[PDB]
Amino acid sequence: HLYPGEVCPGMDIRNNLTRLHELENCSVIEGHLQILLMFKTRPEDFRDLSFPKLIMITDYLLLFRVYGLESLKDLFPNLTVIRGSRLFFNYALVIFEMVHLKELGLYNLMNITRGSVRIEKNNELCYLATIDWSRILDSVEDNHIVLNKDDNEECGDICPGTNCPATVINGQFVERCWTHSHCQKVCPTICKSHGCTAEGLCCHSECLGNCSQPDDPTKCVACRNFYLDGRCVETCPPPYYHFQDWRCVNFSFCQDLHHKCKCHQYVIHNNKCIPECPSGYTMNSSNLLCTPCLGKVCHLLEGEKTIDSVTSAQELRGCTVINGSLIINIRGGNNLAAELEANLGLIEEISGYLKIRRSYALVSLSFFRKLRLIRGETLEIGNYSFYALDNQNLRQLWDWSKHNLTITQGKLFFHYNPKLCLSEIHKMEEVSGTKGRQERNDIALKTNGDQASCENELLKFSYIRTSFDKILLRWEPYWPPDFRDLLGFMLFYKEAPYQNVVVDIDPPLRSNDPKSQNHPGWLMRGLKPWTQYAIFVKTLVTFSDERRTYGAKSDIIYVQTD
Amino acid sequence: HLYPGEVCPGMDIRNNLTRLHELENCSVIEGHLQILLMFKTRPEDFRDLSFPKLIMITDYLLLFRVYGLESLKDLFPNLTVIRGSRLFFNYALVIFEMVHLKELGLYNLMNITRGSVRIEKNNELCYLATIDWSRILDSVEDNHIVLNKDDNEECGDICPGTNCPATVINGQFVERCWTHSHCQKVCPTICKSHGCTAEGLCCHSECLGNCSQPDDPTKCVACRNFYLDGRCVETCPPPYYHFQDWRCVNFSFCQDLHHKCKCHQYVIHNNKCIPECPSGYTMNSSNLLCTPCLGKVCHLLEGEKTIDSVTSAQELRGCTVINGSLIINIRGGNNLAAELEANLGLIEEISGYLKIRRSYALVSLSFFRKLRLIRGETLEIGNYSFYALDNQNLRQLWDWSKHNLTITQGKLFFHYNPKLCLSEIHKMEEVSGTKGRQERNDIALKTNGDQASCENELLKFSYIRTSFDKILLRWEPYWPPDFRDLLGFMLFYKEAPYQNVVVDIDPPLRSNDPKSQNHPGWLMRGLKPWTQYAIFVKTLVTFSDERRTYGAKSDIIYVQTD
Amino acid sequence: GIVEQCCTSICSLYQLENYCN
Amino acid sequence: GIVEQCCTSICSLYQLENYCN
Amino acid sequence: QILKELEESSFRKTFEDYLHNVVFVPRPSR
Amino acid sequence: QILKELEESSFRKTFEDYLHNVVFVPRPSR
Amino acid sequence: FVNQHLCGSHLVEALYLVCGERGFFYTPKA
Amino acid sequence: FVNQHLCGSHLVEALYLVCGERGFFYTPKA
Ligand SMILES: *[C@@H]1O[C@H](CO)[C@@H](O[C@@H]2O[C@H](CO)[C@@H](O[C@@H]3O[C@H](CO)[C@@H](O)[C@H](O)[C@@H]3O)[C@H](O)[C@H]2NC(C)=O)[C@H](O)[C@H]1NC(C)=O
Ligand SMILES: *[C@@H]1O[C@H](CO)[C@@H](O[C@@H]2O[C@H](CO)[C@@H](O[C@@H]3O[C@H](CO)[C@@H](O)[C@H](O)[C@@H]3O)[C@H](O)[C@H]2NC(C)=O)[C@H](O)[C@H]1NC(C)=O
Ligand SMILES: *[C@@H]1O[C@H](CO[C@@H]2O[C@@H](C)[C@@H](O)[C@@H](O)[C@@H]2O)[C@@H](O[C@@H]2O[C@H](CO)[C@@H](O)[C@H](O)[C@H]2NC(C)=O)[C@H](O)[C@H]1NC(C)=O
Ligand SMILES: *[C@@H]1O[C@H](CO[C@@H]2O[C@@H](C)[C@@H](O)[C@@H](O)[C@@H]2O)[C@@H](O[C@@H]2O[C@H](CO)[C@@H](O)[C@H](O)[C@H]2NC(C)=O)[C@H](O)[C@H]1NC(C)=O
Ligand SMILES: *[C@@H]1O[C@H](CO[C@@H]2O[C@@H](C)[C@@H](O)[C@@H](O)[C@@H]2O)[C@@H](O[C@@H]2O[C@H](CO)[C@@H](O)[C@H](O)[C@H]2NC(C)=O)[C@H](O)[C@H]1NC(C)=O
Ligand SMILES: *[C@@H]1O[C@H](CO[C@@H]2O[C@@H](C)[C@@H](O)[C@@H](O)[C@@H]2O)[C@@H](O[C@@H]2O[C@H](CO)[C@@H](O)[C@H](O)[C@H]2NC(C)=O)[C@H](O)[C@H]1NC(C)=O
Ligand SMILES: *[C@@H]1O[C@H](CO)[C@@H](O[C@@H]2O[C@H](CO)[C@@H](O)[C@H](O)[C@H]2NC(C)=O)[C@H](O)[C@H]1NC(C)=O
Ligand SMILES: *[C@@H]1O[C@H](CO)[C@@H](O[C@@H]2O[C@H](CO)[C@@H](O)[C@H](O)[C@H]2NC(C)=O)[C@H](O)[C@H]1NC(C)=O
Ligand SMILES: *[C@@H]1O[C@H](CO[C@@H]2O[C@@H](C)[C@@H](O)[C@@H](O)[C@@H]2O)[C@@H](O)[C@H](O)[C@H]1NC(C)=O
Ligand SMILES: *[C@@H]1O[C@H](CO[C@@H]2O[C@@H](C)[C@@H](O)[C@@H](O)[C@@H]2O)[C@@H](O)[C@H](O)[C@H]1NC(C)=O
Ligand SMILES: *[C@@H]1O[C@H](CO)[C@@H](O)[C@H](O)[C@H]1NC(C)=O
Ligand SMILES: *[C@@H]1O[C@H](CO)[C@@H](O)[C@H](O)[C@H]1NC(C)=O
Repeated sequence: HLYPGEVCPGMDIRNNLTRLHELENCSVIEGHLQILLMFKTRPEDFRDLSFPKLIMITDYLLLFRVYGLESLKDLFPNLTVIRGSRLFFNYALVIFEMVHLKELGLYNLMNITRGSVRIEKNNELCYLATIDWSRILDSVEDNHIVLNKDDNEECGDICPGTNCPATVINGQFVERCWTHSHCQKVCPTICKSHGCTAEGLCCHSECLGNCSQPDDPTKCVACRNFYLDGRCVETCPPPYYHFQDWRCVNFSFCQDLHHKCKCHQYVIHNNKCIPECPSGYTMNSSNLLCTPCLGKVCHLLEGEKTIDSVTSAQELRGCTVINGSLIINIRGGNNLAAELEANLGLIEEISGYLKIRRSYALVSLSFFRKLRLIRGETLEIGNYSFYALDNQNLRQLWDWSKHNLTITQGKLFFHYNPKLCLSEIHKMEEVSGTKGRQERNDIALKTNGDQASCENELLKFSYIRTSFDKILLRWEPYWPPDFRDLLGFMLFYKEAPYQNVVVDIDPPLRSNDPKSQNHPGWLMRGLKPWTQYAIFVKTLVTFSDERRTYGAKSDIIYVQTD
Repeated sequence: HLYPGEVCPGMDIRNNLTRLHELENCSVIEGHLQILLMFKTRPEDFRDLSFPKLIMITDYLLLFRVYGLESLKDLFPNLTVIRGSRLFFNYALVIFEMVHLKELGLYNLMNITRGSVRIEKNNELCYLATIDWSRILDSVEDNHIVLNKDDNEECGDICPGTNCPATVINGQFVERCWTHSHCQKVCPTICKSHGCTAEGLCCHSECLGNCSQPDDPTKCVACRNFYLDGRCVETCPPPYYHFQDWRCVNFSFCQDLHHKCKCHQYVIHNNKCIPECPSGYTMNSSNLLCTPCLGKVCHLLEGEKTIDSVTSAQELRGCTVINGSLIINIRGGNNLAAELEANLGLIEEISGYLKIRRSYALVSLSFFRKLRLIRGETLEIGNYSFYALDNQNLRQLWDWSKHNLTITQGKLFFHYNPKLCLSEIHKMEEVSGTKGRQERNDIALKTNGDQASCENELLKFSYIRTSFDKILLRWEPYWPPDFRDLLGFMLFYKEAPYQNVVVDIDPPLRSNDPKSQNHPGWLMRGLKPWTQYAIFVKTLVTFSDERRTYGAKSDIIYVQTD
Repeated sequence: GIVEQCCTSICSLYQLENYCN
Repeated sequence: GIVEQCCTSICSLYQLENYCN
Repeated sequence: QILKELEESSFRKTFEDYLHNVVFVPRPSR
Repeated sequence: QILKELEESSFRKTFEDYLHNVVFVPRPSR
Repeated sequence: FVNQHLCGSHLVEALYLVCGERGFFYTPKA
Repeated sequence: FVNQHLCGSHLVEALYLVCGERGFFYTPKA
């Protein structure tokens, strides 16, 4: 009970529905399911075709260019939970390029654990606005929906009356349904994790989404964490072992799994049947236990791997030594950084080089946690052990307080890094200790960090004069070592009722400094009474090709008028 | 007569007026005159000081930081003509940083032949708007006037009545004078070259500016071209020889000039006493004649010369072989190109490299006329035989129809060349024949030519539909080899009553091309009747790091409405 | 991969015959 | 030249003593 | 300013790439 | 757009340089 | 036979026209 | 004595304060 069917690990079906009868009886498929590329199908090829047995899928689900199909309500009436270990560009549901697919009817779907949903190029699909993803998913901001029949606003995706919850989200009540028949089920604000029953009572604390009886671990529908023999359990009691984050197996099971590659031979650690041990650990001929020892090399294919998503990431989960090179390239739009961090470089070494190209949303590099050493035994072409280009939000590389970096060979290469100011670049040169290598134009001295004044120098206001209609500031006249390079004073002002954060001024005559009576100012007229303003001033100076004198800026301050 | 004084070749006076009595008697100074750096002078040190004898100066005149002096009307009441062979950053008159200098009174100045006038940092000088430079100079657009007492508008620089010509130039009549006494003399519109006399009759056809009697070569004031013994002459009759573009000398003169370096030893060619012979020529022990022979190396100092003006240029006048390297660097603002052309590279070879850095107004390189060969035996650092950077108007390098180029070693290096499209760059690679050398980022593939769509591809309009209020164009759907790279259609339209020369359109669905019914269009509404318009369309596509498919543009066309 | 052969280069019928069985 | 010594570097009194006679 | 959409188009292109890259080689094994 | 004035300031600076470069070494001959 | 660079549904239709019958299996290991 | 980078009229005044008397001649050849 709770799963009368079988496992039937994931296999994918092509070109006709003949192999689909291999996947009839099974209750929960381990792995993934893809149905793709069936052109010669008919709508009649699905009315005699249904699978209520399938309830939960571990990893992901994909639909791609199968003709004649218009719905999914018959094929998968009872699919409920997607866990999403192996993802698909941080998705698990791929609804894509499906000609004639006009509805889904996936009402029994309740929770998708990890991943997102991408829907594209499906010019028949409607009923899409009636789908509250936030009930089913957490990060609704990673769901991409375009090129659909809804995108030319035609479909009256309604239900006859009350039933379907009309929930305000953005402007007004959004009726929530799947078909014109099937509503979207809403559990109350207390049965949220484990799900609710029909009348709305909470399920058992080990249920998930649906339960056949309220508060019963023997009468759930889907387990929250783990399954053991009619009871969803919080953990494995001995002598049982966790396997693939959903069940408890005995020693004999995962034991005899090892004996079949004679491919993922398995071992046991931390009461969990696992593929491999991390570093410092050992096999066991007795029981395949990760016993510690003295002294993990994830040797790539061709010493090189493009990394672009979680699907790229989890191949490097738990690695310690990378015998190759890495190309980080996320044409993205969404910060993967936490999920990026959670399966990345608990490492120190890279044998080859490192390359970061054209990635958009990488604001940092701190997800590299333990990284210390770059061997660089195979360089980037042009003799580089490191690279950067076109990183529209990258500001911090690391905090160099505790983070260290050791680089053997190669050079640095920075271009078009518009929020990466040169200060941390020279700091990275310093901590790297390879400052005697970089030639001219290894650093783009015109594009790096050219969207915020950064570096060191600070303006300080000497005198402040206010009125109801007058503002006069006085500040120390800064002069760079070439006093001709000063061009003028960039002043930035606005009002601010919060504190949560344009005129120009010619420089005065330097001429001396025993008594340089040259404290510059600007009179403001555009004042409102009793009104909080926000003003800060920046130094606008001449660019020079050499190590340019960085120029100053002032603090953002706050002034309230009469 | 015409020059009763002497020559007294140019020497410059410093720190007190003691050496000034060396330059009393002389009528026309050959060379240049600089007066500079006399702090401890008084205004009384000039009332007992005058030199009416000086009339014409060959090369240039410079005034720089001498105190106590307020005028020039007594020092040089009769200076009249500046010829300007050796110039000073394309100037011959340097009025600069003169404390207490409040007027000039240079009424007897009539024509400045070659060069310009720069006035700066003279916070006492006025009477400046009353000076028509176009009477005295040709290129008035090369005269830089700033930081003066006129720049804080105070001086009433007037004359009591009529006298001084009140000439409209820009808005109204500009009274023309030097002092409150001395008007600015205007000759009529027929005596313009040689000058006029007091009543306004034309002078002789060999006079210049002033003449003591109307139409008399024996009673001029200053020669137009050449001087010979009371008569300004068009040329030297035999046995006389031209010398420094102003006189005629016998064989004995320039003969005995050679005998004094035992520094510019002289020779004779083309009836002109000259410094040296050009290539293929020979000395003569008999008469120092440039006789032709079989088989000119201007060997630099340190193989290197910054070139920035005509003063830099004329050191390389007439050279044929440059045993060094050249750095072209004109922070400019004015096209020197014709004067640049007229004394430059009648050459073929450069032993070292070539470098062009940060020059502004160099639109071309065609002033390099005969240039063929770059040896490059000493490279630019980073292994380059060539360079470019920051050339805000450089578009054409050459016409490769007849112009050739041979490069031995080194590489090319292009950055920030915003009107230099890559087509001619690859053509220069082709003609150079050194295409198998340039690495990645030897060409900045993001900044070069990024201010005008250039390269090859051309849109063509198929169908045109008009009305009094409707404009519909049809044109051939271009598709780059990646059809996903097409993003949309940039359309540029405006009206044009002359013919002397903004909306966007999504791409349609490609899907095939037996019958690709995808001719794109745009309907216009903003039409005036009977009205000539000007429309052209550009292809807005995706950038790629590789050899990008260049994208197309349309012709500028002309459409008149109903 | 795919765009390395049918987009970067141009595939042949014989190259895609490997993508027949 | 001049800015090579008094602007690029900083001149000394002894360096400018060469610019005394 | 609006260049994030300009990269977002390429994001769509990369997504188009990856699925085809899945479809392409399970067949040539010879 | 208005960067020609930004170079024009440096043009003024270069002109300031050249005259000083004339003034500087006619004196050290030793 | 076209001699042209291909992506997207153009490449999909080209692949379908080449394959026809079975075309492509999914046994990398089993 | 200042320890500072110098240009312009600052450098002019510094040169004048150093030189005082004669300071600088103009005989490169004669
Ligand atoms: C769908 O069901 C899950 C089952 O609990 C709901 O909770 C989510 O559970 C996962 C797994 O326990 C949590 O992920 C974990 O995050 C921690 C860091 O906080 C990480 O260390 C673990 O390795 C694991 O990845 C997740 O945070 C948790 N989310 C919430 C909001 O509790 C999930 O909420 C259900 N979905 C919906 C829409 O209700
Ligand atoms: C000031 O006097 C001169 C004397 O003729 C006036 O004419 C200018 O004369 C010079 C020298 O003859 C001309 O320059 C020449 O240009 C040719 C190219 O056209 C070049 O091959 C020669 O080597 C020489 O450089 C100049 O063109 C000529 N200008 C005019 C307008 O005739 C001059 O006009 C007088 N200035 C004023 C303001 O009247
Ligand atoms: C789906 O299940 C039916 C039901 O039989 C069950 O599954 C079998 C694999 C076996 O374990 C039975 O003991 C179960 O009760 C399968 O139909 C049976 O197929 C077998 C051959 O495999 C045949 O000998 C039986 O007579 C069939 N019984 C019935 C009632 O039809 C079917 O094969 C299963 N499909 C798949 C793909 O596994
Ligand atoms: C150790 O576990 C094995 C396997 O467990 C079976 O498969 C799991 C996925 C789960 O469904 C368990 O409930 C299953 O028992 C046991 O081998 C099976 O034992 C059952 C006994 O009811 C028997 O019906 C099956 O035929 C057995 N499988 C095979 C392939 O013969 C085994 O009994 C367990 N041993 C102990 C001591 O618990
Ligand atoms: C400027 O000219 C006067 C006038 O004398 C003429 O120039 C002389 C150089 C000489 O060539 C005379 O024959 C000319 O008549 C110079 O005053 C004369 O100076 C000389 C000494 O050089 C002296 O013997 C005469 O007596 C002076 N005559 C008079 C009338 O003063 C003066 O020296 C010339 N200045 C310069 C710098 O050459
Ligand atoms: C050849 O020319 C020389 C030099 O000419 C003199 O200098 C010129 C710049 C110009 O001013 C001419 O008028 C000059 O004559 C002659 O040498 C001079 O001749 C004059 C004759 O009147 C005499 O007074 C000078 O003292 C001479 N110069 C010297 C230094 O003694 C020479 O006579 C000319 N020979 C012929 C044949 O014409
Ligand atoms: C990059 O640097 C390496 C290191 O010097 C250069 O590779 C050497 O090339 C020479 C001859 O080509 C060999 O004898 C060495 O064994 C090479 N060393 C290594 C470590 O490869 C290479 O030429 C340089 N490339 C560029 C473009 O500068
Ligand atoms: C530029 O290229 C030249 C040519 O190879 C390099 O100079 C050589 O350096 C080696 C050892 O340093 C010498 O043995 C050769 O004699 C040099 N040849 C010449 C022509 O100078 C130089 O190292 C290269 N520089 C860079 C920055 O790449
Ligand atoms: C990496 O950095 C760790 C922290 O550095 C410590 O704190 C900073 C402020 C410095 O004072 C540094 O010298 C200290 O050691 C170290 O614990 C660790 O040893 C470092 N590892 C390497 C290889 O340098
Ligand atoms: C330089 O170029 C001159 C003109 O080139 C001629 O015309 C063009 C259209 C080509 O057909 C070219 O091959 C012709 O020679 C030549 O007269 C001259 O020989 C060239 N000099 C060198 C060194 O190549
Ligand atoms: C279904 O597809 C497989 C493989 O493509 C093939 O062997 C079988 O003949 C097909 N069946 C039908 C009915 O087309
Ligand atoms: C004028 O200057 C020269 C050289 O600088 C010097 O010989 C002479 O004594 C000075 N005369 C006066 C009065 O300062």
